[PDB]
Amino acid sequence: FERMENKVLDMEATSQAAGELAGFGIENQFAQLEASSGVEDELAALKAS
Amino acid sequence: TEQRLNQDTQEAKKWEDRAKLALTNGEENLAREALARKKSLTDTAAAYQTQLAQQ
Repeated sequence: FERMENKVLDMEATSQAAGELAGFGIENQFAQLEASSGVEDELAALKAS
Repeated sequence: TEQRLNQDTQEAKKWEDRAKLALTNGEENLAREALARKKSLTDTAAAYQTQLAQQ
């Protein structure tokens, strides 16, 4: 069980590995802020129609 | 060389727009990063202007 717990920490480490790799995108992320606000603005106009 | 000058000068305008976006989003650290890209493009544009003057 103790050696298997160390193997469970490989899954935890793999989850953080994907999070650190996703962190490379933070400079580009500003495009997602403008895209998301834009779709809510036209969706609000569509809901108001 | 005049085409490269237009490519690097329009790339500098693109980075200036990314800097403006970073400042409205409050990410001043990304604004400085964009300004660093802009500076190397304007400094090489002056080198291409000098090359074009010789040509």
